[PDB]
Amino acid sequence: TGGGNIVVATADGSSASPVQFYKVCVSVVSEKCRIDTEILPSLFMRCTTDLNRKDKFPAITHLKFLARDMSEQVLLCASSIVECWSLRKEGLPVNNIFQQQPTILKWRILSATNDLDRVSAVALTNTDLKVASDTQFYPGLGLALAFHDGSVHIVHRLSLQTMAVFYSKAMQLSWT
Amino acid sequence: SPSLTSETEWVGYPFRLFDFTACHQSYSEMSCSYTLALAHAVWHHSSIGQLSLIPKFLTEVLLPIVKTEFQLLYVYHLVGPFLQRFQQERTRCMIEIGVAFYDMLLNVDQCSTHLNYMDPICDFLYHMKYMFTGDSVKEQVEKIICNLKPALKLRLRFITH
Amino acid sequence: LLEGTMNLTGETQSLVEQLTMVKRMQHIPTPLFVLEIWKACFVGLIESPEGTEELKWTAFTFLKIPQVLVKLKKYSHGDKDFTEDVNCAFEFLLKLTPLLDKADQRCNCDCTNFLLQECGKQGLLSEASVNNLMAKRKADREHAILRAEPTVTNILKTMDADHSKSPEGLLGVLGHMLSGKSLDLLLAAAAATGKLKSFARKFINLNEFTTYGSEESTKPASVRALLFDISFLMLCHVAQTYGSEVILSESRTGAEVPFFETWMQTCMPEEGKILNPDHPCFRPDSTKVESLVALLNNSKLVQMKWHEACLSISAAILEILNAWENGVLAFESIQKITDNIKGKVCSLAVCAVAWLVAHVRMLGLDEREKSLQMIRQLAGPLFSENTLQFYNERVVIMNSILERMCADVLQQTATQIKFPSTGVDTMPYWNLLPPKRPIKEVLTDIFAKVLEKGWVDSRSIHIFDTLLHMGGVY
Repeated sequence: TGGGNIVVATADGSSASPVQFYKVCVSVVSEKCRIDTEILPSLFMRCTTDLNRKDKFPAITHLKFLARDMSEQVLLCASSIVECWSLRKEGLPVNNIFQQQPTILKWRILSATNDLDRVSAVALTNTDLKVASDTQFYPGLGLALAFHDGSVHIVHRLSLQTMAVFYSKAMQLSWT
Repeated sequence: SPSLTSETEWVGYPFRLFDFTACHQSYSEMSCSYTLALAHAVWHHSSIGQLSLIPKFLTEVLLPIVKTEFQLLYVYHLVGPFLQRFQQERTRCMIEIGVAFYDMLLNVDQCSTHLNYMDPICDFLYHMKYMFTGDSVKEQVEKIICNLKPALKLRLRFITH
Repeated sequence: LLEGTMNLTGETQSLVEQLTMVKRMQHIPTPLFVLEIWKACFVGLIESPEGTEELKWTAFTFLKIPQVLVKLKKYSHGDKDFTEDVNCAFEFLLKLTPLLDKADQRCNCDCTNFLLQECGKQGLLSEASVNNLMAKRKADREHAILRAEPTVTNILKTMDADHSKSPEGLLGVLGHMLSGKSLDLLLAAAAATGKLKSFARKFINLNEFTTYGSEESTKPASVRALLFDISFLMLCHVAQTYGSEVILSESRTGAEVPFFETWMQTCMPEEGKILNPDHPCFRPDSTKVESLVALLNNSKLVQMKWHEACLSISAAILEILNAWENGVLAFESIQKITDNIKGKVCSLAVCAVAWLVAHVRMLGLDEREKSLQMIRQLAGPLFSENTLQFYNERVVIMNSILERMCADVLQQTATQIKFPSTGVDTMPYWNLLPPKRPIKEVLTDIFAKVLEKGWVDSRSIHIFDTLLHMGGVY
């Protein structure tokens, strides 16, 4: 993650919505450990709010080395709906209580849609963010995903449109 | 000696009843099992000279009170798993316990429609012979084994050797 | 014993499948079979239960009776149709005295209660000549203050199922006030599955129907409002007792829409905490703050109207935002809570628990909802205001037990509550999993013992259920 610590959270999938984030520290004293259990703000994939259906039940939920800018929850029934969340911190609008540490964390949705895919490969040895890499077409933060039916439609996040597929179990990304 | 004439009970199965560790549940802990357990305990704890009273005891009391077989298996569980103590110290009495065994056998043989559990008492007697009495009582025990039932006699025939 | 421990209620028609399974999927000689089944019935209610389960236990034991009745009806045919096989079976079983002594020592009256249930079964099953069997039983126990609960429960079960047989309204609240005085033994008897589903349906329909309209008689309207509140509290307690069964009996069929919001997101073996901000937050701008301010500064009680319960989420939002999130009010939030802690208001506790769960789903660094829950569990509503309930005593007990059953994560990860239950024994079934120990103990703690034991160790059954639905079948 950002700081020199470890965090982790997921329980069952889209069925429920628990994520037991554990901010842990192990370096305490020689020949001993004191792993903490700090409860970071929990969240989930809002995709289940659809009155149509709720059967998503992800089975991968992969992460990356940048613990702020992804959430690999995805509809994984027999289903397909990729999702992506963030950690955009913001204060709450404390008002309407009268005439006129506020810092809190509430996750934000980034991108999600209905698709047709089962197995993911990898999120991103990627580049850094906060750079307008428009003219850049190398796999900077490139994201891939496998299609069940033959060819693979690997396309980076926030666009999801299409890339070169060159028309004629589990996989992973070999490299950049 | 509850009834002993019409029917003791259909649950009178000696093995399951006389078994311990059934007390682990709130059932299958009939009084007789507790009595057997306490007797085993006091006899395993007073095994120095207190066994001298069991031969006269079994002779006067326990002989003419047994017609069925579960009483026999009961008294067997009582005095049976102690023959090692007699073989160690009280060799003077082990012959008496043996002839008592054989007396119980002849008694249950004489008054019975048919025996259903030959094998248990058979290999019990076999163990007793091969482990405790060896080959001493043969000539004496013959005078008891001769006048038993034909089926029981042919079944226990191999005691002669 | 497993079936009698998991699904005692919610019995639409499980007994049929149970009978067909125990008959076909086994090799059980009829005498030994009935001996074993009656042993299984009798061994219960001794080791595991010490509270509410005991009543449920004896209810299941006496519900095993119609099971063997349907058996005798349809198991055998023209070949010793339960004439004397069960007779000699019970005769042989009577030799199992220590079970009877254990039952007697447990109930302190189980001999008379046993005689009573025996002659009652005889009143329903065959009673040709088993009076001699009853006499032999009485002879089998020769050497060896106010009211025994099993007798009175099985007696009044009929009169409770047939309470008034008047599906109407405009009656007195005494009908439910009498039940509010007694324990949940009423629901335990109702668990006989003969009226349980039907009673739940009728009760839900009466609740959805008795919306008390809009009148001007303050006394009668307040009395009916308090009656409705107590009825909803009793319904929520019966739900928390079983869970899925109440929702199934209430949401099986019918073209309608009762108050499913407080029945599907209140409390269950499922978090649904992070979902609480999303789905149950239907707060239209129409009177969004009007009802909020009304419930905040009511102390507004012109006509009986309780619908903001499904909309108190916005009120809770404003409360948590103004109490310490902004510091606009130091102790006025406590005053508003005490106002909301007034009598005939129990749905507020549901919203409080839901938002405490939602804040547990947060960073948990503020723990303002923890203090809110602590205040809610405090002695605040000690009949200070003019609580026109007259039944808050039992209502407070229902509220306390409902608060206790949920928010367990808060009850553990934070400071202990001030014991608002004042009961006898809380729910014994819990996690019971040693935290700082690996999973390599299920065989060394359960499988090893039960092998030498003679039963399924009903206590560890729940533990095995948690382990199973926690790990993987493989």
